[PDB]
Amino acid sequence: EERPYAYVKISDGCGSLRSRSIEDITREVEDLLKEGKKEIILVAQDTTSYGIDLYRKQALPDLLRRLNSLNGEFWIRVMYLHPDHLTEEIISAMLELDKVVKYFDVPVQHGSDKILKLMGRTKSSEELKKMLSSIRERFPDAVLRTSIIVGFPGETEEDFEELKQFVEEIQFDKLGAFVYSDKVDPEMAKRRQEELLLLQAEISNSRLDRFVGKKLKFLVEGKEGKFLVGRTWTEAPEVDGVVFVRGKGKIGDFLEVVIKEHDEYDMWGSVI
Repeated sequence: EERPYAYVKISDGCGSLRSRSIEDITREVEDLLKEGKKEIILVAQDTTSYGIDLYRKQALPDLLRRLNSLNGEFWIRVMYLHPDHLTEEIISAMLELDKVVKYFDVPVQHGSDKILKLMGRTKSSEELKKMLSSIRERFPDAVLRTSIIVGFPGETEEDFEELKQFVEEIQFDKLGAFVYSDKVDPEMAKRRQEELLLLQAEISNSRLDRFVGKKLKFLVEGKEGKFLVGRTWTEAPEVDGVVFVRGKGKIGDFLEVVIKEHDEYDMWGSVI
């Protein structure tokens, strides 16, 4: 197709966890770069679990290093990270490798230790926060993307309160809020959902502000009249926002753009 990006399934297990070899995934990506792809998106149920069944260890670091060394200017984006398995080896590799975009897709589900334990999550809110802050400390512009579930059976005003300061302390760039489904009523669950989103809107906008008037790499994906449509490294395809830039360019090309304004998580800028 004419899309400048491609999804690469590094494993399809969880069914039994089955990882493809580093060499097989590498050859697939090489072929993709040969056909002009500029963004490689690594996917799986849990990308941080890659290699466990084949190399007897989390080989995501090794995989990224191999892909990073492939020839050319392109992006490597990882998605579906599981916080309980996001090791320092992975974080460091992602922050170290120049072609890996500092985009961290890690849904934490909640911020209350009580609810987290009830959901089966291992790491505690304090640990999650230390991990996330650690990333931001090494790379201030790091995009942190997560998903939250409000309305979980047993969620009390106290739990939701802990969640709010949790999201306030981390300052995620992107965060989705969903309501539980199959001990808590849906009435207050709605207020909590809109409150979480209401609070996050502030945070998401604040994060986007520090990008205004700044130079970012832009991947062209389409052309609509006098506008170029595409994404800056901070945006995954389809699930995030879009960037509108006025200027000349062809699909699949990397351009330098300066964001002038944003709205509803979408951005508007110009080619520089």
